[PDB]
Amino acid sequence: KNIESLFDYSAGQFEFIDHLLTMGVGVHFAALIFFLVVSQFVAPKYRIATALSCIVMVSAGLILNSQAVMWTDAYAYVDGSYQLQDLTFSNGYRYVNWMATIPCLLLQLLIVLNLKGKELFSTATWLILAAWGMIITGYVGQLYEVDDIAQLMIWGAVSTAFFVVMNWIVGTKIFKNRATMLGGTDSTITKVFWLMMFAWTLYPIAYLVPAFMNNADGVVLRQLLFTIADISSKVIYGLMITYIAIQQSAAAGYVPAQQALGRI
Ligand SMILES: *C/C=C(C)/C=C/C=C(C)/C=C/C1=C(C)CCCC1(C)C
Ligand SMILES: CCCCCCCCCCCCCCCC
Ligand SMILES: CCCCCCCCCCCCCC
Ligand SMILES: CCCCCCCCC
Ligand SMILES: CCCCCCCCC
Ligand SMILES: CCCCCC
Ligand SMILES: CCCCCC
Repeated sequence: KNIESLFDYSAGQFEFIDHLLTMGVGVHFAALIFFLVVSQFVAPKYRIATALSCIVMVSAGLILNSQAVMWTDAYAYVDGSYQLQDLTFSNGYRYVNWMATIPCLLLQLLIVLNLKGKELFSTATWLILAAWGMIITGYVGQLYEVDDIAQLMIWGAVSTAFFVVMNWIVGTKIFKNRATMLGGTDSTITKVFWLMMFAWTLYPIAYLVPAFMNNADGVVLRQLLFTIADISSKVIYGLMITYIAIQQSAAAGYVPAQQALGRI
């Protein structure tokens, strides 16, 4: 079970969560349109980094819309508060989105990093492997967020071990391949790494909400952190990857990338 199913919610708490999720759908699909449009101004060897953002926007947007539908269908406003009608709302569908979107977010980083060939394939394999372990162990720990907080923290500790290893591999490859990047994007890519580390750390914090704020307000706070983390890790992060791909495109002489930057 999950802590969401434990509480009734005031109209203010319930509708705030609903608007957070609905706004998340709108923001992800709004970025989707932008990424599709701007991808033509990216050189062919970087265009797959922009395509990966489109895939992330589609899958993140569809699953956020599924959760807003489940949120509305699970509770009804009875006797002055929103009460659970159906055992249907699960944050586990976020975990399947994460397993879908995390590899795409990692791959588009490696591409603008100018990883190629054997090093690109092998690095992607280990990063996806480390992400798989982080998601599966975290998903099992999330099963005990109501019944046994101790198991939530023990599985979260193992999941964090995968998280630290994944970031070490990413930081290692950035430090090693920064110099190959054009147009000053070698400076930009490590700030993207800092944003990635800040944004991805918001997820384990929301994961631990049942352990330090197990009430209706903690449920609101958790969806708030997820909303901030999604927009940061997918939309803002994707905009920076796209800027890097366009900047390196223009630096290599790709003409339509140069007009796009001339407008700003
Ligand atoms: C768009 C969604 C993204 C980038 C999700 C990222 C998720 C994580 C970095 C998850 C991290 C976790 C741990 C490090 C420990 C506790 C369990 C997890 C799975 C929440
Ligand atoms: C040419 C670069 C392609 C990069 C794609 C790498 C895919 C490697 C797949 C590794 C298998 C990991 C299985 C974990 C998923 C459950
Ligand atoms: C690129 C170098 C980044 C180094 C960051 C080190 C942060 C260490 C984390 C300590 C725990 C913080 C938990 C919020
Ligand atoms: C937990 C953050 C790991 C950062 C790795 C940096 C490695 C650079 C050589
Ligand atoms: C309640 C509005 C949430 C918007 C979060 C945006 C985060 C950007 C860093
Ligand atoms: C840059 C080579 C294409 C990447 C395929 C995932
Ligand atoms: C070069 C791929 C990194 C290996 C991680 C174990």
